[PDB]
Amino acid sequence: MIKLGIVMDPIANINIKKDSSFAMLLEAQRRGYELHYMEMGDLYLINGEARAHTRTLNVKQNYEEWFSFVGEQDLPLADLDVILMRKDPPFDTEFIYATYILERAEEKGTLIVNKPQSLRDCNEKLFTAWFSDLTPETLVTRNKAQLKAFWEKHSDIILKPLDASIFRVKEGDPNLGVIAETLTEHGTRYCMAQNYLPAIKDGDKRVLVVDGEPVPYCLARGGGGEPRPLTESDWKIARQIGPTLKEKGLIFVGLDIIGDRLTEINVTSPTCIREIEAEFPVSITGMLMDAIEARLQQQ
Repeated sequence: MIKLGIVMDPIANINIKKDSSFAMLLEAQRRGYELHYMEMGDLYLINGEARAHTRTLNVKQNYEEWFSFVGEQDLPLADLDVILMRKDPPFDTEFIYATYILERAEEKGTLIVNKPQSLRDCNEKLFTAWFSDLTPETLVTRNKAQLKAFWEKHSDIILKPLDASIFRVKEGDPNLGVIAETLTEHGTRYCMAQNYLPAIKDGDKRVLVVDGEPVPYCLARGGGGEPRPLTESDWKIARQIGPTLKEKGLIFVGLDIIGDRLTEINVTSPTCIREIEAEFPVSITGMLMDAIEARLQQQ
């Protein structure tokens, strides 16, 4: 049938209660796919060939034993029909080099759920530089003198590292200096600066997109988790980003919407699946897998 691999962080350590990857696995299993489990380190490249040491995976909703290995083989990634890259950030050289490996398989027919080139191209933070009109005032620099001006120009702003650890730098803030100095490491690393949107008060909204189609229910993070229907402005945004997602082969994405402003695009390991699923008649995992099987046919 379909032989789907997954590349992820130790299954031994996920929490099956909130883990979105695991939600996928349950769904593919239910559909009668054969599952192959890999880790960064199982990925190898021998003379131009992507190969891996996989384990055959059986997952089950069981807190005492959610997974089990039922086989193990070394093979060509090109044997798998689809591989889900579900590695948690940060985006390091290690992730980038892995995308080169996943990409050799792809050239030999495997489908990579998020396309490898696409993962290099779309920084989680910097992709938003291509969606100017939908995001907040954003500055990306190494110069303290620029952060400071930005701050003078906006009074209240968000400071963050490109690779949460967000600094809210308000009027009266005695520390911009040290922050700049800290985040850019004495001006040798780039850092992002952004004006603050008090709208996060109303919650930090996480919206999912499956092959360009926004899931109609989102997750707000404004004190606790609270799913809800997409606002008229959620459609609007997702609606505008969507086409680019589909064509860049970014088949499963998370959007971080703060108010009516797009703050970030999660292309690596977007989550929040189980949260919405509990509360609404929606199978996000089923959409995804629907999207996979169909891509699988076209190509």
